[PDB]
Amino acid sequence: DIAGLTPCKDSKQFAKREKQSIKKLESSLKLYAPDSAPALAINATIEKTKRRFDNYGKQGLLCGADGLPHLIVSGDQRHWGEFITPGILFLYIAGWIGWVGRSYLIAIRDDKKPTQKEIIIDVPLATGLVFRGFSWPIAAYRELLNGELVAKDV
Amino acid sequence: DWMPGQPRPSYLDGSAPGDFGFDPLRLGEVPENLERFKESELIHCRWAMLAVPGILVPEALGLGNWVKAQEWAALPGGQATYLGNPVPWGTLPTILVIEFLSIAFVEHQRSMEKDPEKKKYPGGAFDPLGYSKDPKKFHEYKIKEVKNGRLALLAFVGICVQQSAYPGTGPLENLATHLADPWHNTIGNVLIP
Amino acid sequence: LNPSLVISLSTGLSLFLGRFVFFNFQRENVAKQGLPEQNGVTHFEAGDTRAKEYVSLLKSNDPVGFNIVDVLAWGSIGHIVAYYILATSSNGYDPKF
Amino acid sequence: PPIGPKRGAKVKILRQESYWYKGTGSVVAVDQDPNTRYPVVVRFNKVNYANVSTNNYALDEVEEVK
Amino acid sequence: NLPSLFVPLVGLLFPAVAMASLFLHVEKRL
Amino acid sequence: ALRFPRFSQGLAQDPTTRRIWFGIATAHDFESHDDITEGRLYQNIFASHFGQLAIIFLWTSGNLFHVAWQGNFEAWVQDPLHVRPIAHAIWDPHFGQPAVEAFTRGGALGPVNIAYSGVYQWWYTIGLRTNEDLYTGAIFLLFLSFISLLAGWLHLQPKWKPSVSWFKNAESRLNHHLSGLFGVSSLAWAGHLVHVAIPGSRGEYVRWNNFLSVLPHPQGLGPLFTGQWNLYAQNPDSSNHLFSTSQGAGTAILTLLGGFHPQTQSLWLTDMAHHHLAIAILFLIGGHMYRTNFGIGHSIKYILEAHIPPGGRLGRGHKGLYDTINNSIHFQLGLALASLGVITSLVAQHMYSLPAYAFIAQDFTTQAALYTHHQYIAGFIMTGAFAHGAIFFIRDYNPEQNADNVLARMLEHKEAIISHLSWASLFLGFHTLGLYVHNDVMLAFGTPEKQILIEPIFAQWIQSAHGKTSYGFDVLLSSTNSPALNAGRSIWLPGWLNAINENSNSLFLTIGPGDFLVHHAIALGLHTTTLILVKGALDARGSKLMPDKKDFGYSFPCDGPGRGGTCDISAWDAFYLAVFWMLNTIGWVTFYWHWKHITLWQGNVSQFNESSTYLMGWLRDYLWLNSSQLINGYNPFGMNSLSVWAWMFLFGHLVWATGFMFLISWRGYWQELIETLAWAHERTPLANLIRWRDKPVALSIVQARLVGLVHFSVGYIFTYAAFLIASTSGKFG
Amino acid sequence: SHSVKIYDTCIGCTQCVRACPTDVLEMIPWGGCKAKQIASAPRTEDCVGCKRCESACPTDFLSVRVYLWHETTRSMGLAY
Amino acid sequence: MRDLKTYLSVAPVASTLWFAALAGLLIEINRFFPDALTFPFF
Ligand code: CLA
Ligand code: CLA
Ligand code: CLA
Ligand code: CLA
Ligand code: CLA
Ligand SMILES: CC1=C(/C=C/C(C)=C/C=CC(/C)=C/C=C\C=C(C)/C=C/C=C(C)/C=C/C2=C(C)CCCC2(C)C)C(C)(C)CCC1
Ligand code: SF4
Ligand SMILES: [Ca+2]
Repeated sequence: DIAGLTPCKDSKQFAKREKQSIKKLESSLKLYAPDSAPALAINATIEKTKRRFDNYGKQGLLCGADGLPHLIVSGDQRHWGEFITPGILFLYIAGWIGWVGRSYLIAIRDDKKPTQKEIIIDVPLATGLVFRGFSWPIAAYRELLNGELVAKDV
Repeated sequence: DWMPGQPRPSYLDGSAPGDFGFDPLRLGEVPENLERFKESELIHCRWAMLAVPGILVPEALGLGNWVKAQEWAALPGGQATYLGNPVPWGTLPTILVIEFLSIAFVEHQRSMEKDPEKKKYPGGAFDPLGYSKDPKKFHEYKIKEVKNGRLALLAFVGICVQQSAYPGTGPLENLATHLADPWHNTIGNVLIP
Repeated sequence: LNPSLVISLSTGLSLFLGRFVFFNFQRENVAKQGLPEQNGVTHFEAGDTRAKEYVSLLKSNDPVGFNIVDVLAWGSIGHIVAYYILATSSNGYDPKF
Repeated sequence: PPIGPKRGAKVKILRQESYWYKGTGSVVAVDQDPNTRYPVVVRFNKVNYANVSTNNYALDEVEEVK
Repeated sequence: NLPSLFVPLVGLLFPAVAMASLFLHVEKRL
Repeated sequence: ALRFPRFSQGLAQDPTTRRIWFGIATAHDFESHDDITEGRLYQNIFASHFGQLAIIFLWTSGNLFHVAWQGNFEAWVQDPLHVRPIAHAIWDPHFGQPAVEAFTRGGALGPVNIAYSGVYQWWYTIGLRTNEDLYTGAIFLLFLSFISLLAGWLHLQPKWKPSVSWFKNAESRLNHHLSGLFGVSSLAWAGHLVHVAIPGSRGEYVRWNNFLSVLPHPQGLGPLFTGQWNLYAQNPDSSNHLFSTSQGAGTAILTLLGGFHPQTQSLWLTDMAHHHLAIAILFLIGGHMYRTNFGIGHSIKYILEAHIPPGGRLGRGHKGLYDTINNSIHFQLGLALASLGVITSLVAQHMYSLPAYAFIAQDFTTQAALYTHHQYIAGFIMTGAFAHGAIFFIRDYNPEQNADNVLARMLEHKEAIISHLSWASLFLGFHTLGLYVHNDVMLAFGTPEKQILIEPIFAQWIQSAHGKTSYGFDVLLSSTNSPALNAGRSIWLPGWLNAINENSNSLFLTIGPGDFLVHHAIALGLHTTTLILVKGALDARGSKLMPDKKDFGYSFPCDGPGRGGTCDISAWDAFYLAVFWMLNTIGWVTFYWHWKHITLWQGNVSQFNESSTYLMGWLRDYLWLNSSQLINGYNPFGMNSLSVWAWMFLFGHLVWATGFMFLISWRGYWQELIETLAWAHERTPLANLIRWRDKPVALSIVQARLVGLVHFSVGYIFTYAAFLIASTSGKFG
Repeated sequence: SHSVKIYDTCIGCTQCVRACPTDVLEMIPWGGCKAKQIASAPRTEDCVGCKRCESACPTDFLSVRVYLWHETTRSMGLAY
Repeated sequence: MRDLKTYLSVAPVASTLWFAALAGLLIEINRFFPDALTFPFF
């Protein structure tokens, strides 16, 4: 496929890793009784291993010669779930955190002792501001156009 | 006004030929730059008003497009062909040295003379019929020239971009492709391949 | 194909341009450029004994001032262009359309 | 006549070696006694690196900003 | 044979003379 | 004056041992010495340059002498791939008999060291064939070192010392350096290649006795004055050609093949001769740019004055930069060190990928040693470039003469530059470490499939752009339709495409996710080391904490415990902190290079591609595994020739750890300890008859940082050099 | 010996003289500030360079400045 | 009571409660959706 890689559903090394991993867990399983609690734990880990390998091969992950999923972050639309889509999700969360904390610092900057509300959190004020990050890309963008995001001459 | 509702820039009064108030990046902020740009614009306008006819007229005849009419020089023994006849000086080194000497001389004459309105509208020997006789029709023709030139410049951009969207084509050949089916052979197919 | 032909034509045209065409622009640009100077004063005045320009060699009975150095500059242009033309004609290099 | 700015007005500190350089503070007292090269007394919101919140400045060292 | 003469001459005699002479110059007074 | 040091009265009047140390550490700082002038400054610099040139010539002269005396050069020419070159002979009276036995190798009579600098391949490729040739070159360089000292002494007496105006003649100096020093030297080197090296590479021994009789080309010189230069490229050597022989030899002297000589795996000697000739004549024409005594040329001042963008986004542009640099020797040295460090790393990256010396690509120990050497050299040079940039800002920068130009504007927004350098270092550090830890935890829990292995697809796309097929991205040179491919098929592309896709050499090696992670660690190292040096250089004249730092100089201990504490606040301390990051960065660079090659030379690139994605693989499959033969250089059962590295290996561990003492423990503890020792000596009988003439004191705070850094760096370099060479030469592959 | 300088930004709080451990600073009469007194360093031959005076200056920026210079027996704090 | 609530709002206690709730949430997310190198919902 891309960069000489082969999809994990086609790679033999990928399937050999799944085999050897499951057979290694089965080798640990023979030591215990079929009704034992370690047996149900190892069986659950085996089922969890099958689920993991199957999910990786199903969602179009590319594999190298090592049989391990390689990620393609160039922006190719076949693999946006590998970086761009989770990255946009992160930037939404990160902007939320920064915008809410910024709203908090602005609200307490006019207090008599602003340091008091920085080492002892005003939870009521925080709880009222935590949901402004939901619309942070909008409130930030408007503050960009209105000259409210950046302090003048610093 | 090029955009009703938008306030005009401070230095664009509306007196200059073609002054519709277009300078979003404020490139003509400096009068030295603005006057130099007023000269350079007419030069591009006039080169385009000579290019577009020369680009599409030989295509209407048996000669190919302007991109293939400049192709003999790629191969070693090239031979130019004006009107289907192999001209004797068709070799690339001949035309290259000829164009260098002549074009450099004439275009450098424009550099050595700074008025700087002679750099824009010289005249004299370049106005034998004397259309600059009346300073009102002469300025009206200034408006006619800058609009004709901007039209030819936009057409030259179209020819080049169409040549990119269809490598090895003609502008009128692209026009015929659009005439065959205007609703299925539009830029949308090269905008959305 | 002839070295004397290419060299004479290239050097002749180079000297011709530098004397009759590209002369006033070169002199007005070298006048507004000026002599290189250290600490707001020329290299020679600052105390460099060997930085005095040789106005005797720049003396020329030519009506416009074409001296030996102008011949050397535009002649070097002509010979470099000449040998470039000659070397580009003999290699037989050809791209592929 | 009261030399210098009025008391309480915001002042932009122009002393380059000050902890509050290019920042802003508030005036406390303007010493009208001449021969005093630094009459303007300014109090600041944030302490400096010496935990000091007030300093004296010259007249050409403070600019009145609203 | 030459190493048997120059190796001690640069690893023993030379540092001896160098360190002693530098000691005298560094500790000298005027 | 009155005593050592004669250039500093305040040091001479020191009653303590500090007088000696600071006298040594400040011998070359000419600007701080008593009664210094601009004339004496430039003149001492001029003579020091001559002394350095004499040092370099004498050093190369000695190298030739030992290779010709105790070496293997004559025997090595016959078997380039089966003879271990000899550096010199070993004569240590501390050797036991087995040490003499194990160190006798390379086909010598006594114990010898195997040379790993590559001068054998270098000298064989340029035409040197016998030991007599090396003796001749050594005498010439010994004589050149003599005339270097002669000129250095010459320009120190009156009427030969030049005025400061002569040193400030920048236009004339650039013209001559570009024309003569750069171009004429490259032109003459192309002359040596086409007269001696190329014919020497075809069986013809051309020397000073017979170089006037032989023709470098059958139809020599003639075509050069005609324009039919292509006749010099008609008959190259066959791809089945032996270097010291003539089977497959041709007659061309200037070619553009593009690949390697198949036998030697080095660049085509005709390509190198044509290369030097082309860049030479390009330097020759370029050396006529600036104005001298002939009424033509440019004034570098006027060019800098004219480059000012209207609109004032750069303020007053470059106005005043001419005198700013022409009066500051620290500015000039900063630019020199910056450019030299860049091209030094350029040499490192090109000598391993494009070997130019015959039979040097198979000497794997030599390739690893050379690349490591130049990368650490370049790392130090880069730290020095920024160090002298800060020294310029303190000692030479005039703010009024640089008013509102680009240089003063750098200071005007110093916080923006430093904060963003900090953000980039934080971003790179957070994520690169995080990904490495994630993969480490995955492989700990036995789930390799959960690693985050990002494909370095942008550099892979560039390698495909150069014609590499391993990734198949079908771009230019890798796609049959691109004009970049069609225009070059006639010339360099055959040999170039033949070499890039050969799986033996290191011309654009295959890269994977492991290479993606290491390159981001490299970006972290470059960004943070740049951050340290830039923050120190911009905050060198002052900070909010110390607004008058420029008055205290470049190197001072601190400003006291007041205002919260001001330890390591000078720009010298910024340099001192950046050298640790430089060593760490070059460490990452060289760990990367050596592991990829030592797995390539072993034919096991899969171990690197699978283990370089997690740091436990670097500790286990690189350092621990390759240290086997090294640490067994001497064991309770005997020793071999690798014992000298096992010893130096531990030696480097000692010096490095000794530096921690100077860097962790600070002065006041040792001063009080020395006081308790001075009392002990004065109260001890017999010994109190001996009196110290310099008062014992603890090392200065700045001296401690320097001594600790030097121990750290020496241990760093020696530990890695010992491991590098022992792990590579122990296998030789 | 180390150099010590007093700048006219001094307010005359006499704190540098109290913190000095070798009696280098003095308080002389002056007319510039309110306390009618400024500092001076007439005995820098005894100055050790501890910068204990700078740690006590309330002026921004400092009015006492200790520029460490040529070391002597007195400036190095040697009792031997 | 008001003093007790003021203590619970101090930086370490608020950090522990906030990070404990955050740790538990991410644990349950990786419990109902283990592994996952990608965003599979497209
Ligand atoms: C910088 C070049 C250089 C270097 C690094 C070395 C290094 C070495 N040499 Mg050597 N040597 C050199 C140049 C050099 N030499 C030159 C130019 C000659 C004359 C042709 C010699 C002749 C020579 C002999 C005969 C021998 C060595 C030997 C040795 C080894 C033992 C150390 C020794 O005896 O000191 C070097 C002794 C010398 C006499 C050389 C010094 C004389 C030259 C002209 C240098 C000038 C020295 C000058 C006074 C101070 C220099 C300033 C500074 C750069 C040091 C050692 C590895 C010995 C050996 O083989 O060990 C097994 C030995 O037998 N050397
Ligand atoms: C770098 C140069 C250098 C050289 C050439 C030598 C050479 C030698 N070392 Mg030495 N060493 C050196 C550096 C050097 N070392 C350094 C830097 C250290 C510190 C780590 C040491 C520590 C060291 C130790 C601990 C010992 C040696 C010993 C020896 C001797 C062992 C071989 C032997 O058995 O001979 C012959 C053995 C003899 C006893 C004959 C002695 C040779 C005559 C008496 C020399 C005469 C000296 C002369 C009159 C004055 C010399 C100084 C003068 C130049 C001012 C040998 C001659 C061993 C030794 O000396 O044996 C006791 C030994 O114990 N070395
Ligand atoms: C509201 C909190 C907040 C915000 C909005 C920012 C914003 C910014 N920081 Mg920053 N920072 C913070 C807290 C914050 N920081 C804290 C607490 C520290 C100490 C660890 C730092 C240390 C720091 C450094 C060293 C640097 C920045 C830098 C920057 C700038 C570049 C982005 C970045 O690198 O962030 C990265 C964020 C971090 C490295 C740590 C953030 C920790 C959390 C996520 C933020 C705190 C949230 C707060 C506790 C929530 C309060 C809740 C409230 C409603 C009650 C950016 C404008 C960089 C810069 O200079 O710009 C060029 C830079 O070099 N910050
Ligand atoms: C052509 C390059 C070049 C030149 C001309 C200079 C020139 C200068 N430098 Mg500089 N520098 C450079 C490169 C250069 N540097 C590089 C690459 C670095 C990065 C490492 C530095 C870092 C640097 C610093 C931090 C400082 C200077 C300073 C100076 C000035 C005084 C130097 C002096 O007298 O101290 C004398 C130097 C010595 C006595 C060297 C002793 C220390 C060495 C490294 C120990 C040897 C290592 C080890 C013991 C040997 C190997 C071990 C063994 C077992 C094998 C001087 C004008 C100083 C200055 O004046 O600041 C204003 C200053 O503090 N430089
Ligand atoms: C054509 C005339 C000419 C020539 C040939 C030179 C040559 C030189 N001058 Mg000079 N100079 C000249 C005219 C000239 N100058 C004039 C007219 C003036 C008055 C303005 C000056 C004023 C002047 C000053 C003030 C100084 C010099 C200096 C130097 C020396 C520079 C240091 C050096 O050797 O690096 C060598 C440079 C090269 C070899 C070329 C560049 C190297 C490239 C970048 C990398 C190496 C290439 C290649 C990859 C190497 C392969 C490695 C392999 C061979 C092992 C050098 C030999 C310095 C000096 O005097 O030192 C004593 C110095 O201080 N000159
Ligand atoms: C008398 C007279 C006349 C005439 C004149 C003449 C004719 C002259 C001249 C002249 C000339 C005619 C000159 C020239 C030239 C110059 C120079 C100066 C040169 C050069 C060359 C070079 C520089 C080269 C280089 C090179 C080489 C070396 C090799 C490689 C290649 C090349 C090419 C790069 C007339 C009538 C007109 C007018 C009046 C007077
Ligand atoms: S540095 Fe210490 S000894 Fe010197 S004047 Fe200041 S307080 Fe006194
Ligand atoms: Ca390869």
